[PDB]
Amino acid sequence: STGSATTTPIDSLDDAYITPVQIGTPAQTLNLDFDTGSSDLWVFSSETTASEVDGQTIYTPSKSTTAKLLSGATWSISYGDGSSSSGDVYTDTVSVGGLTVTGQAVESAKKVSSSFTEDSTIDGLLGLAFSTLNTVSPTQQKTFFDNAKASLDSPVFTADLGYHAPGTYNFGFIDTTAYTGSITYTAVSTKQGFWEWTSTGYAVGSGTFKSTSIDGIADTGTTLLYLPATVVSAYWAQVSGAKSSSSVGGYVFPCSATLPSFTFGVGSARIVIPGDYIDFGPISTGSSSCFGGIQSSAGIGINIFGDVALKAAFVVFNGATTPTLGFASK
Repeated sequence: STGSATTTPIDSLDDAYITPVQIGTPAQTLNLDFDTGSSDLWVFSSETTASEVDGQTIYTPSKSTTAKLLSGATWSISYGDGSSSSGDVYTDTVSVGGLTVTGQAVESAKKVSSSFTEDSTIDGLLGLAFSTLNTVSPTQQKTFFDNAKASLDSPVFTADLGYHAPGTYNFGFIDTTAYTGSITYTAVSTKQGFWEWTSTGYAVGSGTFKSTSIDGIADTGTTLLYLPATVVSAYWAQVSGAKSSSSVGGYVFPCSATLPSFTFGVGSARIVIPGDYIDFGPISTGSSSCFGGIQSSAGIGINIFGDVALKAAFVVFNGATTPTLGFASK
């Protein structure tokens, strides 16, 4: 089997992407944030504290003839940005782009943190990291991909995120029309539960390539590109007037600037992030200070190849017995 679904930016900055997901019988369609950096599929629901729902579409298990309470199971998750959610668990039928999993754990939120409430466009998350990170207790549950894998034509999914435009998540096949040149594959460590890999280096603008190993995670649920302070300083040094602002919480730059591109290495291959992808707009409405899309990972504890990086590529998440990651230009 295969599936194919369009993923759409939630706003004009590409802060996140939502993908429609059918849950239950009859189908309830919710728009979920596909997140290769976590491993829980959770949704706003009829069980979510009423004051914490503000415009989201909710899953109502009592209206699904295939929903079953997973007795005794609870979940609770905290994300890198400080947000969190928790609740109980149902199993139900879940379909993405025509690909159906029966008996998928659907984690129903009883509580969500303010950032989730305040974002009316995201109805929940669909985790695509390794199932070892799943938070369901006392019996850990499998991701949608893990459950689908054996049925797929090939045990892969692909992320093709758009810049200020829709893109695609495919399951079970590689669309050879969706990228240019060849896909370069690189090793993955699953030791931390992430799609963790090592970039071979970087360049800033038309500058020379610096060969250096950068361990990090391919994370569709993180907006920006977080890299070591040395790398980030070298990038922003090429933008007149750019500076790191402790009050804003990262590098900012004059909105009048033209940003240089940033290249990262995948083996001997190179992925080029155009400068415009690194512009996240005014820090506050009407400001002429703009927020940068490349930020320091110092104090995160890990480098993160988030959407800024991934949207410059066609990315293969290869879930074979030994997983690997592939990147192509597009």
